[PDB]
Amino acid sequence: MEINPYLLMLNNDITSMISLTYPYTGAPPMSHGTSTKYSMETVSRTYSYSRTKKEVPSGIFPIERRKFCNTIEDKENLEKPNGNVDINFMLSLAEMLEEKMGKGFFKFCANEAEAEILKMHFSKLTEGRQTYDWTSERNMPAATALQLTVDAIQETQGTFKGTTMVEYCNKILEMMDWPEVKFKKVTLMITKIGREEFIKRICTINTMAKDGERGKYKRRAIATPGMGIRPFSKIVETLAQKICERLAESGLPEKKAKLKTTVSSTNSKLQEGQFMVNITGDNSKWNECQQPEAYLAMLAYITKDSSNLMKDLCSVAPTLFCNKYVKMGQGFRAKNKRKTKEIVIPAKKMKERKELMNAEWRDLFETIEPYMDGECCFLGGGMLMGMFNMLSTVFGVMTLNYREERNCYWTGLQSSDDFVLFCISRTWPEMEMTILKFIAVCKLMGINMSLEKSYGCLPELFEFTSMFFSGDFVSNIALELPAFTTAGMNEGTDFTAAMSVIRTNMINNGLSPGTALMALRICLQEFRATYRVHPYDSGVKNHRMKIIRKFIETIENKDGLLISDGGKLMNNISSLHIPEEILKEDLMDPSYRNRVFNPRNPFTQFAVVSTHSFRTRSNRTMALEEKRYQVVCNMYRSVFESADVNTPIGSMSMGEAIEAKILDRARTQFENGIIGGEEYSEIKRLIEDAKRQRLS
Amino acid sequence: SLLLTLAKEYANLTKDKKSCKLLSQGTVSSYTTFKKWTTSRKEKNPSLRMRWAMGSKFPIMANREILEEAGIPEQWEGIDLWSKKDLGMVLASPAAITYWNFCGPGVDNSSVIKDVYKAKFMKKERWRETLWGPMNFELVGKQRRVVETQPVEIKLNQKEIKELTMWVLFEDEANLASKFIQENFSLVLSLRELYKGKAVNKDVAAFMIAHQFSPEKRFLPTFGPIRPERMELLHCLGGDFWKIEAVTAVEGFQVCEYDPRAPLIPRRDLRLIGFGKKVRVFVGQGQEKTLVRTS
Amino acid sequence: VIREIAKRFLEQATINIAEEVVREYGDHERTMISVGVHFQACCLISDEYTLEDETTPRYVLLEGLKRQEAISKQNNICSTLGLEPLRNLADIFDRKTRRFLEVGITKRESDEYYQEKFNKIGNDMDIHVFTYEGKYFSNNPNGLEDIQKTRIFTFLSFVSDELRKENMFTEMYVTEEELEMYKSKLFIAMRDESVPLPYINYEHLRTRCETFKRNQAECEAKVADVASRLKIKLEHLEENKLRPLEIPKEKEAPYTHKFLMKDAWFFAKPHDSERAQPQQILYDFFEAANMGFMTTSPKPIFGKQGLMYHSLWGQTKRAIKDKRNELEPSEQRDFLCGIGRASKKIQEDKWQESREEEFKQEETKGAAKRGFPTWFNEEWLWAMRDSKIGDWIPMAEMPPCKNEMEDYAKKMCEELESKIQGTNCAREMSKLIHTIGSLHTECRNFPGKVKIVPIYCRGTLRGESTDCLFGIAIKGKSHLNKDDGMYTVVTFEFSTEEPNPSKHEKYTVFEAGTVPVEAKEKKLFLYCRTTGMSKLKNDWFSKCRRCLIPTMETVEQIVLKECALKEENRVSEMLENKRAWIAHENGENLTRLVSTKLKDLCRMLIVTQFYYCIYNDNQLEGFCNEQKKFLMFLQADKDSKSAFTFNQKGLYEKIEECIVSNPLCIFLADRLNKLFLVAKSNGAKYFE
Repeated sequence: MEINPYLLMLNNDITSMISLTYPYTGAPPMSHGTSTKYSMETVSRTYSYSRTKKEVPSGIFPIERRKFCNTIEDKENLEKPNGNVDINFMLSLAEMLEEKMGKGFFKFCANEAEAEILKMHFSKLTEGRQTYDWTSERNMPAATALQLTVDAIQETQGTFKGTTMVEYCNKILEMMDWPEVKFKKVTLMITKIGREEFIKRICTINTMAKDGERGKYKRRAIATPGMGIRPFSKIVETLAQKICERLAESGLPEKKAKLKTTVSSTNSKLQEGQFMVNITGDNSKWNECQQPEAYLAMLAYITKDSSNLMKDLCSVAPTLFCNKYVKMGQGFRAKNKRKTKEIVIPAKKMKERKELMNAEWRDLFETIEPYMDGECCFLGGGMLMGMFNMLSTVFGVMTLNYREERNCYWTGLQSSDDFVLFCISRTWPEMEMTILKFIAVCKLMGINMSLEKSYGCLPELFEFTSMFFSGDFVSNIALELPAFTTAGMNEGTDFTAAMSVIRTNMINNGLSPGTALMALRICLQEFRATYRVHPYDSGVKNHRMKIIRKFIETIENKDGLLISDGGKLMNNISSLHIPEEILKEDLMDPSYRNRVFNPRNPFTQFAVVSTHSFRTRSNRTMALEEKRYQVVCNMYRSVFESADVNTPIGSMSMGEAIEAKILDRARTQFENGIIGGEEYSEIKRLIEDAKRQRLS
Repeated sequence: SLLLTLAKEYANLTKDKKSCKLLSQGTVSSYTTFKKWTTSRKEKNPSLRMRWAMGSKFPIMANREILEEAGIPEQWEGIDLWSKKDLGMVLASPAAITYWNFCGPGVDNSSVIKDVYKAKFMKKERWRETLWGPMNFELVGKQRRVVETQPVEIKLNQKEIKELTMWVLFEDEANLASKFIQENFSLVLSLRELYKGKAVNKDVAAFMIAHQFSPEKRFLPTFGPIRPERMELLHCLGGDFWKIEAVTAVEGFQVCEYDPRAPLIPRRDLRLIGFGKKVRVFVGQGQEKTLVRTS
Repeated sequence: VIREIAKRFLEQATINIAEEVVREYGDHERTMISVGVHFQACCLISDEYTLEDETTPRYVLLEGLKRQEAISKQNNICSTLGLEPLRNLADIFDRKTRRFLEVGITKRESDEYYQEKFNKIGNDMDIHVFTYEGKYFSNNPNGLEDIQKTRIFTFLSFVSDELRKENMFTEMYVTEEELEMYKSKLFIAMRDESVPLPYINYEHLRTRCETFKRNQAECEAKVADVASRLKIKLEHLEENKLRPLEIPKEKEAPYTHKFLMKDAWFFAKPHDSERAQPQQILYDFFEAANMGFMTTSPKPIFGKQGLMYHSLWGQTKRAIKDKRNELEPSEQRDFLCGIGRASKKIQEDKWQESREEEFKQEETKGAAKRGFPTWFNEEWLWAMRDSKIGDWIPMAEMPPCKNEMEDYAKKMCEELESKIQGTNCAREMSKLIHTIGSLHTECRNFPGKVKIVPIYCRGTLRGESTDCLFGIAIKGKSHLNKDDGMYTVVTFEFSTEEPNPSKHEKYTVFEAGTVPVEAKEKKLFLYCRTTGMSKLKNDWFSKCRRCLIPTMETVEQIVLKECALKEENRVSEMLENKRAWIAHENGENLTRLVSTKLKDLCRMLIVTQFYYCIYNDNQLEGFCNEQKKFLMFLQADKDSKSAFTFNQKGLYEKIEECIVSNPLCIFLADRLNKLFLVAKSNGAKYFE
């Protein structure tokens, strides 16, 4: 007897029979070796999508430049993706955009975005993902990269007194005007660097392999930039963020009711012969056909009447993208016929060691060589991942508010690379006319729709952001399984945090009640499997159940134990927002309650109730800067006991209010307190000697 | 310490030149990056590393003097609970944690814990005294709203709460005393008589005041009535294809200028050495002036 | 927000007046707030004590006002006394001092601004400079004892604290004494260089962008794009070319699972509470399972390497006989688990060049392709058949229920839990959790040491808690730095069935002996297979218990969809009186399906979720995405909505590209083609 699991789909919808077809339970695929060939295919494929040969030599950079706008060579295979943008066409789409809603649109949104840049501190640059520090030329979090950048500022010339976005970016432009920058290397020797290498290093973007990406056979390379390009991108994301929030045909922040209103609204505006066909579409190669020259052009049109600071200020990050460098990974490997000795050739010696490569590597390499640096590569038309995402959606709305003038048209909804298009027309060859005009406007603007991964029907049966929508019913987002148990901090913060995660997936997603009860008991099971705690009636005999089983006659009311202390579950689905201790302190024994909840414990001393909070041992496998800086942290935190709650205002001096603070509370505790001359005169001598030692 | 040795370690640990290049001549803003600076990059699998920790023999870094003051080195059958390695911090087992939980001393802390977490105990009291009934098994669906989900009786706007705690605990470096603060200054006048003498940590006091008064606004899918008592139970009351509910029911002082040689008298002696004098006031983060009382 | 914070500290109505001044000033943004502060400065100067006897006010306010009536009121106040201007329009006129009244407020120390004003006017006016810091540094005539100075330093410390709230320091700048970017030297040639090709500099581009109007020649380029297109949509009612997939007609894919599911044999004993560590269970089953009768011939039935497995098995047999789990170094473990078998990683410091000796290069191949497996259906049907041993999976307890829907969710957990514990899949998941857990903790606690970790289970037999023993695992001195590392595991397995050179391709089957079986004494085979796990593979296979969530998610969506469409509490009969069409027979397929109950359906759902937890690869992911596309096509067939596709050529190139050697992928492709046969038995979009 044969068997087929899919046969349930012969009599049911797809709103429930689609979580069957997600393999989200096993291990994600991971990368191996280097991420060099992926970047070579990305850059060589991007220049291979340029449809041009017209080059402009550079007098600033020692490498050539190939233009991308208004330089087309119309090949016959136009279904192949192109990388060319017509600028008067998209400016006509901008005037066609603003003529639909309002007149002072970019002026009002530019007054809001201009209104919310000057009141921003530059510490927002530290609240990000992993970045690329250029001091040791590695990947570090943003606090370390901003730390070494500000340290290079106060190390090379002068100090930093900015404390803003604008004076810090003007300080970066001052660093671009500096002829020589001194920073630290290795044990901290201060080396110097010239003017051109600072230019070649600040415009360097690192490429690695995207790890843990579900849904692709071939891996795709992700790129992380440095620090001196991030804040201008933050400015652009504030501007386009307010643009997308002001719009009504974007879904970057509810994503559900907008489809209800456009389906119900545009079905209310049909003729007696007109009808509607929707197409699910997915733009392929989305990150290789968005040249930042069009961002320079449109951001020169959005800011046409804004200011003088903002008009020059939104014209730097696309310029930094038009001359960006691409890292080449870490090289490759070479071995003999016996396959024993294998030398490793980096990206530096790849030019000299060209003759030890495969055919595919040499096909990607001979087509990339005249745009290579000695250690990096040059790109001027790409837009990789980790870049402008709230701004290409505006291009989606500009493609989705076109007027051609019958009375046949379209509307729809855009995402990062998914789009749902709603066409209204009369006949099927006229549907070919309207669809091929949509491919005309997207292809002329530079949005390359995949022809294999797009389809459509007459009513609502479409895909949007992995949410398959029926004619009446709605499927849910496929939830991540390993997001449930990744707390790993404490015997109290692993279960209640799991109740927070199951609570948030219950509110946000559908997440039927018995499924949440089952996942609750599974997470309870892995909690009792992690910390080796069993219920008292269970006959598990290890090094910790011996004490509990020995001392169980001391407890009168047995359900007053904790799950981390040898008790069964009392939390429920109606008790996910309440921790176990608050539910269980009303049934505890008073010797147990006074015994466990002692703050005089040798484990806690040296957002839940902390009674089991211990610290495990660190590993055994930049170490003076953490010592000095945490001396500043524990010192300034020790002076001001309430300072991690409020923002540390006051930038005139730190230690002057410290010295007047120790004089203040020493005199305050002194004058109708201590009263003894050697302590007040002694601490007075320490403050005076520290002030004369410091100020000189 | 008791504020006698902090000037000694302040004097001894400011002998560095780069400390003077940093303090009072560098970046005060970088303290906001000094708080979050450590080399803990991502910890991509923390529960895996905790599972590696619980599989070792003595993973726990615990204090020495308390457990050697009270505890016992080995249990009744070979259970090792100690180490002799190092600073003064001794590795230990969670069997010492549960041995503290069964054979440790007791400290009466009933009113403390039953006064810190009063919001969540009130959640338990309002959950204990509710009542349900039958279900519906009907279709339901409604858009997402912005609802504040806690039955508070003050309803600040997430800005007067930090400013309130600073203007209750330590009013010196606190914030402005603003025009949206005169009624809140009556609230401090009602709350200076509560948070004066406590054995509570200041971070815990800022936690309990920061949570007992704040209506937590969220962007959640709601349905039916939007009364905030039944909004924190939104995960229990409904799903997508089912619905269940059967609930039937004093320093009013002033400063003038900065010039005169004022007597060195702080805010503790601000009332008795108050009126008719030009008495200086040290305001917090560095702004210290001279005071004249204005009627 | 400028306006929201601007309504906090600054007054209500004054926003419109100061904003009205900025409307009469020009394109400037920050100065609004400053002018408002200045206006409230005037509101603290000229409000309550404006020379009440002779009620015509001492402070003639002609600065913050409409720019029509300052000259007229100037000629209405000064027409009696008569004054002289001092090269500037005065802020506030005065008749008690018979002078002007200058108002200016600064952030810095007030020396430099007062010297700049001293260069502008000198001290011939009446200068009033007020500082946020608290410095009354102004002209010599002053206010006598009034509360205007007290309230104005209260107000400047007030608004100064508002500046210290939201970081507003480069925002109170007077235009004469922010809106200019730092014009460098190298960026200005950079911005002009990356302009588009018909443009010279950024200036001409910006002036054209500010003076652009759209034209109707856009449609000439649009239809000019329509002409050179050569693209048509492809319908489905007339050209339904949804052809069956190209399964490779090649060598059959072998049994590729890390362990054995159906071909296993085990030994039982009653489990002890004290004897609980894996070495203790290994020794207790060394006396329980008799290894003295474990005699292996030196000639294998088939395979490649027989002698190293023979001496390795005898060596670990005398190793567990001495009750210590650590193999002494000999050539067998030096050959099997990779010891000294690695590439000499040579950096680029010296190369020791030679005339064509050790000519090194690089070479990649890809993946080998196989054919359709036929042994997989028997393990599917074996996998959903009940075995008499009871519970396998250690699940936790049930919380106490209220009068809520906890009776419903408790009912679903108790029925589904009561059905999933008896299946052989629960035995396999217990095998993976216990064995992969113990090998994981041995991969932590002892790197560099070859250990002997048994392969076992634990289940309830006649109510009494017993344990099993399936195989022997040997660790390969794992030094797991990153998530990879690929440490070698050697597996010696126990089987009670005859081998297969087609299915068991990766094995080196020996013969062990005889097994007594009650119902005579059949045979006993020992299997050998070397393999390699990973750390991330230990993390994801060691936590394979969380497969109940999509299964119970699916079943509970079926039940809640059904009673959501029936609007009545019909659950306990819906869990019994509902059919599910599965398992078409082998000989015929045309409308010949088997309606089963719902509990066997959730059995098969935990089967396919478990097989998804085993075989998770790239080909599975791309194959699952493309089969989501085919399910969308089939759902489009279920209502005859006339779907359409632009290119049906490269779609099968993408599907057949990611079908190489995964047997689950090939199997679900084959069953997908049979699904197209059953959908072709009723609907009209498909082939034979």
